Amino acid sequence: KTVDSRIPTLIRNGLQTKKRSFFVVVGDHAKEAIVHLYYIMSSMDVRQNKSVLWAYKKEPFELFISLNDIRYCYYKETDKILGNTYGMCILQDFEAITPNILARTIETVEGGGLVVLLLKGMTSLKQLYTMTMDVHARYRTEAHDDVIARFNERFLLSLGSCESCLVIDDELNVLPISGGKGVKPLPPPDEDEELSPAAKELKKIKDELEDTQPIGSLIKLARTVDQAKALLTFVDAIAEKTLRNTVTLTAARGRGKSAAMGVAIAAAVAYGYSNIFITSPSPENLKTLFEFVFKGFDALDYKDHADYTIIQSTNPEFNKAIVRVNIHRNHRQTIQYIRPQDAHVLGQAELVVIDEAAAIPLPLVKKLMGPYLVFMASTISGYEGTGRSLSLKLIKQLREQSRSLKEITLSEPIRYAQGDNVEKWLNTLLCLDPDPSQCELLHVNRDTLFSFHPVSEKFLQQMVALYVASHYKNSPNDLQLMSDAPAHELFVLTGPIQEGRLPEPLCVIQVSLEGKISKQSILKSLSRGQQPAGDLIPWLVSQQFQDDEFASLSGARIVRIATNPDYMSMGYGSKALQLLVDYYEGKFALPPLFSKLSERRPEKLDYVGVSYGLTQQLHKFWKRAQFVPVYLRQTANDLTGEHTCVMIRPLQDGNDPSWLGAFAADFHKRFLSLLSYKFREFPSILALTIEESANAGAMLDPSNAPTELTKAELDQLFTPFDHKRLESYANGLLDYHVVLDLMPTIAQLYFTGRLREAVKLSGLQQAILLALGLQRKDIDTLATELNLPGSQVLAIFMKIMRKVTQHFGALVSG
Amino acid sequence: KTVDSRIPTLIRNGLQTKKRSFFVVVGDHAKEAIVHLYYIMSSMDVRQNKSVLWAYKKEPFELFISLNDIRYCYYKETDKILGNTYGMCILQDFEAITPNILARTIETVEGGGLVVLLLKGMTSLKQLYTMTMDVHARYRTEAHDDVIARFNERFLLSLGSCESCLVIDDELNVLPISGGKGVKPLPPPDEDEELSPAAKELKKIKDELEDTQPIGSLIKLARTVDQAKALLTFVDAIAEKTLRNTVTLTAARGRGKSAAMGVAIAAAVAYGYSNIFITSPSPENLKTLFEFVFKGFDALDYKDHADYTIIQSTNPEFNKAIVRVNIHRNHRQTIQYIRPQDAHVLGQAELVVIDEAAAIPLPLVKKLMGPYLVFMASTISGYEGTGRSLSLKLIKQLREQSRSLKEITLSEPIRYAQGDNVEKWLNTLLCLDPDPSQCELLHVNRDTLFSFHPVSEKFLQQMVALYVASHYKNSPNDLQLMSDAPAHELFVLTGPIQEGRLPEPLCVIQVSLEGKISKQSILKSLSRGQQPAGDLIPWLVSQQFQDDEFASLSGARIVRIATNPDYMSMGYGSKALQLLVDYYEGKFALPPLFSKLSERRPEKLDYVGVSYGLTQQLHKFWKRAQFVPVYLRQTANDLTGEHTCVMIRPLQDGNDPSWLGAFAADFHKRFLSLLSYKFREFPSILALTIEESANAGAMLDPSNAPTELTKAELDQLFTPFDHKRLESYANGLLDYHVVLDLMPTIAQLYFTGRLREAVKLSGLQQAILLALGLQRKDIDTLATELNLPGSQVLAIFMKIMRKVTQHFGALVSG
Ligand SMILES: CC(C)(COP(=O)(O)OP(=O)(O)OC[C@H]1O[C@@H](n2cnc3c(N)ncnc32)[C@@H](O)[C@@H]1OP(=O)(O)O)[C@@H](O)C(=O)NCCC(=O)NCCSCC(=O)Nc1ccn([C@@H]2O[C@H](CO)[C@H](O)[C@@H]2O)c(=O)n1
Ligand SMILES: CC(C)(COP(=O)(O)OP(=O)(O)OC[C@H]1O[C@@H](n2cnc3c(N)ncnc32)[C@@H](O)[C@@H]1OP(=O)(O)O)[C@@H](O)C(=O)NCCC(=O)NCCSCC(=O)Nc1ccn([C@@H]2O[C@H](CO)[C@H](O)[C@@H]2O)c(=O)n1
Ligand SMILES: Nc1ncnc2c1ncn2[C@@H]1O[C@H](COP(=O)(O)OP(=O)(O)O)[C@@H](O)[C@H]1O
Ligand SMILES: Nc1ncnc2c1ncn2[C@@H]1O[C@H](COP(=O)(O)OP(=O)(O)O)[C@@H](O)[C@H]1O
Ligand SMILES: [Mg+2]
Ligand SMILES: [Mg+2]
Repeated sequence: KTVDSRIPTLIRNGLQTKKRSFFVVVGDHAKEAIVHLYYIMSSMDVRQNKSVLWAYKKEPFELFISLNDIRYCYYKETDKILGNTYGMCILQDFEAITPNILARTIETVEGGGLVVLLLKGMTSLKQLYTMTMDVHARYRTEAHDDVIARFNERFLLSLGSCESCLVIDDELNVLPISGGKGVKPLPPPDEDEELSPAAKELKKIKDELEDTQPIGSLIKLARTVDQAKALLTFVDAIAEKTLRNTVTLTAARGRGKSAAMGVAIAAAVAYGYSNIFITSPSPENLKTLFEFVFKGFDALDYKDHADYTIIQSTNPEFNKAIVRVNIHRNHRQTIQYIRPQDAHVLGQAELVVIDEAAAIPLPLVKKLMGPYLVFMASTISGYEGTGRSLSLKLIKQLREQSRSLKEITLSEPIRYAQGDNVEKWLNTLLCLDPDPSQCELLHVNRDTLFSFHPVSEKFLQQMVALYVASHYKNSPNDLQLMSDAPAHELFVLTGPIQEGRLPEPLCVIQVSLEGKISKQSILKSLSRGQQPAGDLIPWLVSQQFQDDEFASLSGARIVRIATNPDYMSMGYGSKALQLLVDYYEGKFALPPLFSKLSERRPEKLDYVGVSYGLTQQLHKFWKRAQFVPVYLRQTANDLTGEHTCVMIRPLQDGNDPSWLGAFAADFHKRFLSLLSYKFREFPSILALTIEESANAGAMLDPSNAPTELTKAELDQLFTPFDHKRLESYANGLLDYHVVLDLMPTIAQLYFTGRLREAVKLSGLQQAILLALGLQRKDIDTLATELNLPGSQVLAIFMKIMRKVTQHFGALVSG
Repeated sequence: KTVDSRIPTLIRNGLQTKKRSFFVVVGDHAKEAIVHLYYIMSSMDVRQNKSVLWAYKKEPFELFISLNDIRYCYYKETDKILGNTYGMCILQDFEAITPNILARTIETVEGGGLVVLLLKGMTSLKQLYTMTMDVHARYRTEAHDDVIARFNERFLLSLGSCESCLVIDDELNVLPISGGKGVKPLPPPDEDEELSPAAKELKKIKDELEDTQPIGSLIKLARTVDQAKALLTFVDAIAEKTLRNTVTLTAARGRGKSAAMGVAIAAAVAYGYSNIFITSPSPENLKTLFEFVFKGFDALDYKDHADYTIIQSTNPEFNKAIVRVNIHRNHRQTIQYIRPQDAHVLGQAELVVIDEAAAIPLPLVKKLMGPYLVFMASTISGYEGTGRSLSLKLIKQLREQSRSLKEITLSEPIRYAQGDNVEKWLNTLLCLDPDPSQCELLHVNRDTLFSFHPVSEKFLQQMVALYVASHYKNSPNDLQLMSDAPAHELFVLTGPIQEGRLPEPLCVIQVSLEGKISKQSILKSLSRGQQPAGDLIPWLVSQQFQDDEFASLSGARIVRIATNPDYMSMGYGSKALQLLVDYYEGKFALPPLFSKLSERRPEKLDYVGVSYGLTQQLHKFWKRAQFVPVYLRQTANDLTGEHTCVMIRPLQDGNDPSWLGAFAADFHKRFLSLLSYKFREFPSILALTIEESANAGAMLDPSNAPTELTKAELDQLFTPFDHKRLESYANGLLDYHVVLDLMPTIAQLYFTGRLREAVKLSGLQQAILLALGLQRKDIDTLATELNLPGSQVLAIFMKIMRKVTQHFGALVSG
């Protein structure tokens, strides 16, 4: 009955220092352990006894659940507990706790609380090393069905590296694996006269401005010194009543940026501001901002339903998303929430607050800048953070624009004390925090990369920090995908290195093997709507082209490829791609972490393919490596604003590249017609490059060569009066509005190869002809895009039409 | 040397009563007459000696011009003197004074002034009856070259009907033609104690609110009692601080609506309003509104460059047009000018002022209404007024919408006393102020219609009041065009009437004869860019179709046709049109004003044509009368927002209607391709009706009948994989985004007649197919236009594609 003395000792130390505690329970009676832990935690303190959070998948204790406020949440509903604070968190089903769930469920516990994780009944702790998960179902494919678990090995291996983690059994017995069995009791403090220096500084900052309003009443809301300084900077910018200011605030997750900006909004309202606009990537990012706006209003003695009213958008799915707040104390004032694409409504703005400015595409932010006062906040680390390259681009653009720019930072968290052990363990576990010709490609073994060896861990952090430097929002589920995928392989590009020194990864490539689908399943899928969706390239070309022979081949999909942000644009990605291609072409004739390519026999593959969001810079890189386009989605992505593009390369050695020419020619014929449906927005050059690349890739089939245009076929397209109209226009005797129904036919004649060899056009003429004929654009829209006067775009368009007319006349007369 | 006593008597009476005087000078030394008149006018009064305005075309007096402020203006620059006030106006060149110039140059003279008109040296006053004008050059054509002047006859005949008009010679001698030779001197008044009742009422209204602010200081700006009441209503609406009000103000031209609204804007600014928006058809309508806004600011003790700043749009042509005003007294306030199509920026508005609301198309006004406070002003009579039908529609819609609506009116002018004689004469001269089967068409003689006989004048006013009832802005130049055109004819539709009673005009038709152009001139024009532009239908079809045989025919153009607004939609316009057509088909086997059709032999004409702005209601009326479309402009009209459409009917009796089938078929082939260029905006039904009408009119040529589609031609359009994709979509195994490049081909196949007889489609299916295939519209845009859910529009579109697929399969297999 005597409880081990280390449990209350650790709980008391956490309560004294205001830091969390981690407990892992193994057995079939975890209810008693949780009850005992809660009793021990509650019997020591009274200021920290908040609600208890419980998270699960689908499914004394009886008295315990009937005495405390328990919020029950599903693993899929964890987005609803955002912004709360709990005194205890419980996770029940170990089988389905993805890293995304784990990051969210733990950050909502204040200092001094308990984090309890429940494990199913076991006899030995080694059965988790390969236990099946609820996510492995999506991993399995027809070709590959055996999946080896590696995340759960690292999860138990990392428990011994935490100094605040205790692992106990049903009978409350400490286990050797626990990394906090050496904790000694802390000396009892005396705070009767002793006070922390930070507390004294905070009290002094609050007191020196008590006699001033409204800042004196508002400053009583801050909890950290950095929060107080950020509020001081915001209020100093606001009260200056000059709209030539900009403040950018960057910090980790949980430092207090949203609350600070919310209180600054109330200060701005109290200072006489009328037009206030708030933008964010998602309306779920403003939940605490709009709470602290109302907290500031309450601290300013405003009354509800008499001084302000709240307008809430009930109709869409986000019912709780506030959209508008009206204030009628002295004169009418409003606070409006808009989308980042609605920059045309900011003509009369006075204050625009951009929450999560790093996760917004840069041109949208560039268009949201005006001649007024701007507040920006961004996340640089922690869960859902932004890659360093995007942040560097954002701050570089802001510095280029400058108007006064002031940058501030926050360090100390709010819910728990700085230097918390559980936060450090979580950041570690999820990784949340030479001449090119001389480089060499290597294969990284995944059995030892996830073995928690110090060298392997040091390399894994470097690779993950490499491949997430361009994400808009860091996601820790890709770590589990990389670890537990059955067919994924990792390749790293290193320079010349010596023995005993780990090479620094210049580039990293992740590849997946796809293909080899039985024709019975392809026929079943092509005759119905169901699709396993295990693969991406086999299952898309078959549906788009209604073909049954492509999905039976073998190929590789490049899931991810990323180089060092400091080493970009110097030739390493191309070298790594070429080396991988040569490896798969048979050009090279505790296991060690690094294996040379010459020591392993490659696979026999027919093609290699990639899927990415279309951009000119990325398309040029992929086209230089001999990739040809096959697909281009019509609906743009909401998170970025780009269309998915698929490219395939026929890398097979000594085989006929004819099955790909048909696909390329079909795509080329579809793109010309589809330029009017949702591809009207594309810049002319971007569509021109895709058309040129598809036409060049369609030449892999010699039967796809174009044929000339004869007089007999021409007479079936243009009547003699059409010829007369074209001739009159070419001589300058007609307006260009008259000969405008003939543009699609001439464009289709030129861009399909019939007229290509007869008349030659430059790049600018090709772009103008493509736009006018296939995208149906106006002359004034063309003038803006090309940065040329409108009266000059027509001058070069009359030269396209007086070269075609001569050929038509020679063909008809001859 | 002794001046006639009637001149100073009339001048003194005008000065006493505050009314203008009209003088006409004939001779070669009008300088001395003008000098004497100015001296006589100035020697009596001192409070009215303002600047002298001089208007001319191209080209003691020496001392006279060097002592007074004279503003010299050109006849083409009369738009620059808008809003001013002068004490004397002079018109020099009688040869080019169009009615539009005459209306503008006279309204800017305050009461008590002089209006002097100069006439060239003459021996008899009868030479003006047929004197050539500077406008007659545009009237002459190749076919008709003799023009008879009639406006100058009426101008001299109406001078004798004015009681304030004197006609004098070089030696200052009164002429019998003068209509004010019987004026007797007025008794000398005594205003030492006597005051006008209106002046007493105005003083009382000003005084009873002196102690209140800011209305007490602002009310000192009004000049009439009606202006004061309008300002009181505006300020009462503003100070209520409830945004559920609307005030509509209607009056003649010169009553004080713009100034009243300008002062109300200053009151709103002083009452704490932040967002204020001003819209108008043209930025030249706000010249006095923005002047009185600044006058109110000055009366409110605001200081320039310290309390407000003015932002002016220098870059466009309208440099003087103010676009934005910023106020920073207590908190930032602004006043913005927007275009009527910019209703999307009014999300945060508090006061929207719509000047000249009748001249704006009704849907724009309907979209400018919001949940805020609206001020409207409109012109109902006088120069540049709006027809009564448009105003009735506007007020009926406003009453339907209602929110509180309050309507006010102004009667008494500002610059001159009410009951002015010159204003009455100007309004008179320029006309600024049964079963259908039993009706009969008549021809109106223009030699007696403009002879100033009382009966002829009474009928002319009734006709002009008929044909201007739908104009957005009344223009008095059309009166001169109707009077002096060499080939124009007027027809009126009257019911059964008795002798001695003038019939009431139910409908009026104006026709012009066009055609008969020598082929030499047509060849010269078609081989260059120059065009006489005398005709409209011959000179447009020849250029659009590059044809040389149409312009040599003979035809009639219906310039105007309008019925009684109270008798609309009851069958009179159709009856008049049919009777005119039968008259021109040879179906009928001081001169009197009315001539029966049976008494005159018609002309031999091949076609009849009309040009109008496209609308569904007008297109249906014209199509019912067997008219076929030939042209449709691509650029919309700025004043209305509609595209010009041309329709022609082959009315010739017993001739081949084959020259028109070619034009109709060419237009039908151009419209299908041009639906993507600027006709994407058209509603589906409106384009469908035009396509159906053009296809039906193209059948006048039997060689234009369509042919069936054969398997050989089908195999040259769709590959077997395209057939497989279409079949898969028809069975519900594909997304509609996949088979979307095939839509233009199917639409062109169906709407050109190849597939029309094989597969039958209803009206809704035809509209959806036309939109999706030829206009490239989205599904969500289609759902809004058709007032149907988006998920139901697709359900009926999958029925179009499973009828075409079966025919294609039968054609291929068979
Ligand atoms: C290209 C690169 C790897 C090596 O390039 P290098 O450094 O090695 O440059 P190199 O010397 O070889 O040649 C010089 C030439 O490269 C060009 N170039 C030069 N600098 C840049 C630059 N900074 N950026 C771009 N191109 C550049 C060119 O400008 C220059 O032309 P030029 O000189 O010859 O003038 C390296 O740039 C890089 O990190 N690129 C970005 C990271 C990445 O992974 N790229 C490969 C992507 S595919 C797998 C993949 O992930 N697909 C996706 C993507 C999104 N999504 C969804 O979208 C959402 C998120 O978005 C959502 O989350 C979801 O994810 C998805 O589902 N699947
Ligand atoms: C149609 C009408 C005469 C006789 O029609 P009826 O009274 O007779 O009606 P009816 O019994 O015969 O048959 C019933 C059928 O008529 C229809 N219908 C019934 N009510 C209405 C209605 N209220 N309006 C419309 N259609 C209606 C239908 O709805 C119904 O179909 P439904 O039942 O069988 O259901 C008589 O409506 C009317 O005033 N329409 C307007 C005045 C006018 O002149 N119209 C002829 C125009 S061409 C010459 C001309 O001027 N061209 C231009 C025009 C503009 N511009 C430039 O644009 C600027 C200005 O905009 C710029 O200033 C410049 O001017 C230009 O340069 N040259
Ligand atoms: N001044 C404050 N007073 C009380 N609670 C606060 C204060 N500032 C932050 N918090 C709490 O701490 C959390 C901070 O999260 P937040 O600062 O919104 O994240 P981010 O760093 O992304 O802005 C909030 O959930 C809020 O409940
Ligand atoms: N209260 C006033 N004080 C002085 N002048 C005025 C006043 N109201 C109007 N006016 C003069 O009379 C003219 C009235 O024209 P306006 O009222 O703008 O025409 P509308 O009737 O179309 O609004 C203006 O040119 C202005 O100079
Ligand atoms: Mg935030
Ligand atoms: Mg006006």
